[PDB]
Amino acid sequence: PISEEEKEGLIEMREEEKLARDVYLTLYNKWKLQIFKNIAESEQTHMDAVKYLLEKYNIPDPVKNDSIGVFSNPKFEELYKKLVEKGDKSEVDALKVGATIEDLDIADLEKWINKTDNEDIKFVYENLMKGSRNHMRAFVRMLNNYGSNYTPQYISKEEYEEIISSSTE
Amino acid sequence: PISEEEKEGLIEMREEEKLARDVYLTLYNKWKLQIFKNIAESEQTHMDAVKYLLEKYNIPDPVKNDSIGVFSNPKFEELYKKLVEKGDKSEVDALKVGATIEDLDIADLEKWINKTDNEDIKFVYENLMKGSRNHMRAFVRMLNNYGSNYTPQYISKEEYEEIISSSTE
Ligand SMILES: [Mn+2]
Ligand SMILES: [Mn+2]
Ligand SMILES: [Mn+2]
Ligand SMILES: [Mn+2]
Repeated sequence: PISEEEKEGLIEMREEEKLARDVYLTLYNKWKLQIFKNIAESEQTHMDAVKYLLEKYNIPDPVKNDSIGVFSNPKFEELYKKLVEKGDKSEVDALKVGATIEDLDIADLEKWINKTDNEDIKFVYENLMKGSRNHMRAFVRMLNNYGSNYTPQYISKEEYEEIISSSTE
Repeated sequence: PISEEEKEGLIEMREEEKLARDVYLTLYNKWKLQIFKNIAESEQTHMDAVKYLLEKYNIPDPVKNDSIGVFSNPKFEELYKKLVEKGDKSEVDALKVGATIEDLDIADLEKWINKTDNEDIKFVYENLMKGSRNHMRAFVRMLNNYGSNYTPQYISKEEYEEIISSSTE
């Protein structure tokens, strides 16, 4: 059976995937870099994956309004606003924000992964995490094309180096 | 030729139609009342009409990001946020917000209409205004079905009474 702590996790990650989807849709509409469109689609997939677990356990969905920018947990509302403002400044700032979101997601997925023994919850979280590593590699390579790079904020320097020095999974 | 004042008008109204489109899309996603979907479509039409004038005179479009909730003029950013927060409380509050937006739009269209002699600008503004009267009648009738009604905020009491006591145009 699912624990209250495990429920709290799925609730947070349901909106964390939405944060990434929403920022990326917003930055695509701004800068029309295909990367944002492509990855926003992948985030929609991830949102769906978490929703399927929510439904499986009949947990109330925090997403009561699918509209871009709308969140139940204000942690994500504040992150949405701060990150779109940053990302509006330049193509490089928007790509840095992509890398930032993925950085936070990988750190948060690690957090929740380490609090559960449920194999169906782990498979989804591991798959989400593999996705976020792929996204991080894609955003950084793009920052490289602009003559830029990324400094990690949430995961360790060492984890960041392992991600970017390997090819996409 | 177009005046700087006339340009300022089209710039404001381009984002004012977006405000209505965006709040209505957001409230539809919340409450799934068809009225919001239907009228949001009409606002997309109105947005397009203003854009066609912007392009005709090669005025820079204030809409640099079509994403819901994004505005160049912060008057509309603040209105977007305040109105979605209000509209999230209940179906009746959301319908009151529809009526409010239309109220403001009719008042603002009257303002700009009275500052121009350009027939192509007037035709569009008159057509927009006829649209907003239709929308206001639809939102109020819906509030009536909920046992509610609307108090005008921007247009006069007398103008509000003329609108709602006539049938849709
Ligand atoms: Mn994801
Ligand atoms: Mn991602
Ligand atoms: Mn309109
Ligand atoms: Mn309207």
